Amino acid sequence: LKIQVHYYEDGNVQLVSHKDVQDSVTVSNEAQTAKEFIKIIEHAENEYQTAISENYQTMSDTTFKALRRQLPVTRTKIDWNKILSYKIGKEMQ
Amino acid sequence: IANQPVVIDNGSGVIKAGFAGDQIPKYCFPNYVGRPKHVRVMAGALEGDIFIGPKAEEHRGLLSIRYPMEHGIVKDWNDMERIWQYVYSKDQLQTFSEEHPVLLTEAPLNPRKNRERAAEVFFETFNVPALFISMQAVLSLYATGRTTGVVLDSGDGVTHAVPIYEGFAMPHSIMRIDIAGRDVSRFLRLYLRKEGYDFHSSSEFEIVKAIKERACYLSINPQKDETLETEKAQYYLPDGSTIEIGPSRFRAPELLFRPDLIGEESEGIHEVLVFAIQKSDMDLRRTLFSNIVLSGGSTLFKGFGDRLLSEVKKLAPKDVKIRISAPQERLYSTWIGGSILASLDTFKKMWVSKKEYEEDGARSIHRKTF
Amino acid sequence: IANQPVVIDNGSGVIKAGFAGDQIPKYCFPNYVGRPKHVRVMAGALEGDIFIGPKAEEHRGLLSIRYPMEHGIVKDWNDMERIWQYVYSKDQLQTFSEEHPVLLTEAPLNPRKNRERAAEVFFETFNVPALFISMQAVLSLYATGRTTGVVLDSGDGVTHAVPIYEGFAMPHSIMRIDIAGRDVSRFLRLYLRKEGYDFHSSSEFEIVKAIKERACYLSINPQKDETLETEKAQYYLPDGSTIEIGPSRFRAPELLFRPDLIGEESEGIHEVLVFAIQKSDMDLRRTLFSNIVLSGGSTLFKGFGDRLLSEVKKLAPKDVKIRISAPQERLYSTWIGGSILASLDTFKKMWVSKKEYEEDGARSIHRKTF
Ligand SMILES: Nc1ncnc2c1ncn2[C@@H]1O[C@H](COP(=O)(O)OP(=O)(O)O)[C@@H](O)[C@H]1O
Ligand SMILES: Nc1ncnc2c1ncn2[C@@H]1O[C@H](COP(=O)(O)OP(=O)(O)O)[C@@H](O)[C@H]1O
Ligand SMILES: [Mg+2]
Ligand SMILES: [Mg+2]
Repeated sequence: LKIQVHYYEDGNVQLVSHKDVQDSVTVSNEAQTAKEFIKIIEHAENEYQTAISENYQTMSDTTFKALRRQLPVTRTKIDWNKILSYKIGKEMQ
Repeated sequence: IANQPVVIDNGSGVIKAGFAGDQIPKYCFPNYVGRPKHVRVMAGALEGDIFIGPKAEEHRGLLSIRYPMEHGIVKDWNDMERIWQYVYSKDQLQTFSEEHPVLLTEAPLNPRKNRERAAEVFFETFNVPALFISMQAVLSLYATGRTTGVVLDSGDGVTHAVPIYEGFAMPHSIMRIDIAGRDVSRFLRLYLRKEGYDFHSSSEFEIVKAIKERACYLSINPQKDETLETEKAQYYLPDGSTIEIGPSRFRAPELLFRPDLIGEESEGIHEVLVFAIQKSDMDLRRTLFSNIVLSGGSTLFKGFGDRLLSEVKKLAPKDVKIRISAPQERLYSTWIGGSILASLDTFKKMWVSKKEYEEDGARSIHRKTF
Repeated sequence: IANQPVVIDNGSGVIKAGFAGDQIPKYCFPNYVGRPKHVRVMAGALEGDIFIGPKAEEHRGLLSIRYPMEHGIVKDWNDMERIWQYVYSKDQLQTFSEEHPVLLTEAPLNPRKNRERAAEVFFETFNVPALFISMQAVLSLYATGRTTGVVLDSGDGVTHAVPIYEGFAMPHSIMRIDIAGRDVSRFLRLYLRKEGYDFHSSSEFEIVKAIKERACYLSINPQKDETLETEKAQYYLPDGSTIEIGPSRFRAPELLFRPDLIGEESEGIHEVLVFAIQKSDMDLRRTLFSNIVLSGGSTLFKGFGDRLLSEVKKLAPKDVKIRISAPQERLYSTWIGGSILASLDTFKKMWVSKKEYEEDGARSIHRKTF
């Protein structure tokens, strides 16, 4: 399964997603086997799309946080006067 | 340019003063003003209507005791001026106030007017070259030597858990309650009254405080010790009489962990610590739990560390290591931190200069402290 | 059933209730459960240990308050059940749950289990004939006689920007943040603490909420009023004493436009609105910018409209018309929309039967909803 999305309104974003699935079935009747096959398609694609939606939901919390945090660990905006005037304050250890 | 800065940790219970660089505060004395309440009749009696320091302790039965601070907030500013004058007198620090920068300490989440009036007093009355109103918890952590942790400072007037990350106190995770050692001693006075031993006088409140400091402990299991028969340890009063304490010995320091014993709907000390930890970032919670530093006088109760560790383990998540550090210099940890901070050359860049206060006023301390 | 249906808007702060078709909800009361915290000694004290509605306000100081909903999420379900039976009690809306269908209003983007448990409670504990769950913002747009526009509903627990086009709310363009009027009241409590006024009690939190409602405003420019020393306006507490509020008047509601003032990693309310508008296709954006409808109690701050207009203009594309509409019935607009929706005979086809819920379960109630 492959998904490719591009969106470029006053910016640029390119999602490229890929999934590989493996399953087994039993061959008894052609109509029954086809129905079982389509049920497997249903389950696989539904779980894949719901997984993509969940991955988007947990983007800001965990996935995106590995690159840049929304706020510092102190949970307050940097006091630039403080950092400029005073040293880091870790001189003692 | 000025002389070596003077560190003044002004607690609600005892003020601790000295010069920056000393290993310990050399000038510690209780934070109250004693005034004689009896009739002076003969020439040669004690001189002066204001007794502060060891002169107040020597003649303690002669004086009505007044506490200027209450819950870390100065209620009587004339008495505070008298006490800070005594800090500079010939008995303490032997120096003029116009020569030494001051590093005053203030409890977190205090009223703004308290800090403003303190700076006004220190710049106008005492004419200090410079001033720096610090916060007690971050200084205590500096004294410990660590840079990240949680300081659970429990003093005479106010107890508070402050988490610090790399030396910066996170201001949105500070937890504070006003139940502290003085509240525990008032509760002890109430229980001693319920045991027949009644104290009214402000001078006898110091006897109650001594009873708290001498014979009181925290039981690991309050309900188990509650149901058992008491031992009734006997305490010798200053006049030579004896009193049997019994159940009040351990239910008095219980107030720290259960403020509802006096009808306050406020968090306990363990709840203060755990809520300060859990209000912080999810990333820091493990290292904050692994770094807890006790401070202040009220943390010296027998069995305090084990009881707090048990409570925090009850409230904390599993698979999280908890390490409550209880250094020997708990009383003077915050002063030692102020001394360490004031020794650095960076402290020159931290204080509000006299000219800065003259040209700006309260705004200078408001930007420089935060 | 031919009997009249009842609309219930269970907000985090205030719960509106009333028979559909009325122009106003006559049975709005605060959404908390009060329990007495003092010990009853006489024979003839207040019977019952649960106090909901105007009785809880009459005996407020006697009770400890507990809020069952937080950020639009039901934390305590027993208290929610108690409140929902109180809605049917003889004090307010004297009727039976079996006789009237229920139009419940719920916050958007809530967890699945919340809707599931709400349906279970309304179908099993209450033998309700017919339940329909809706949103709070789409109803608020129904109230003001429109079908296209963006509703900025800012209540007590949660504040969300919802763009609706031709009645159907766009589920993908919903924006939601958890900072709301309750967080502003907590921030005001902290600031009042910083003026020398402690309100740690649960019943005093309601006094802090009243101070928020009656004396607060949003400054047009944040830094301008932040630097300027504001005149101290005095507020009268219930006991009769007075408190000088001061800068906390304007610093408190500023949380709405700057969530970082309490260390919340979320967007401001103006950013939420502009992102909700810009999350839709551009052809509708110019119409959405014009049709902005405020809703919920927290939008009633003195000067909220002007500051929101300034911030949205600062963020929105230039040369785009922006018009903020502020209906006078902002508190009850969601209930008015619920009444309008219930008045339609199509509502007869929108509810879920008891047999339908027994057969299918949560599948039926969730396929019936949007
Ligand atoms: N060994 C002890 N056991 C119990 N309480 C003590 C002990 N020593 C001091 N205290 C209490 O601690 C208080 C002083 O604590 P301190 O850290 O000086 O407070 P502050 O921060 O206000 O200076 C006093 O009120 C006293 O009752
Ligand atoms: N004039 C006002 N100014 C500021 N806040 C207000 C005012 N009136 C009500 N509020 C706040 O709005 C909240 C109620 O809003 P409401 O729309 O009822 O929320 P919900 O939808 O969650 O019930 C209360 O918490 C209250 O503090
Ligand atoms: Mg101290
Ligand atoms: Mg609402």
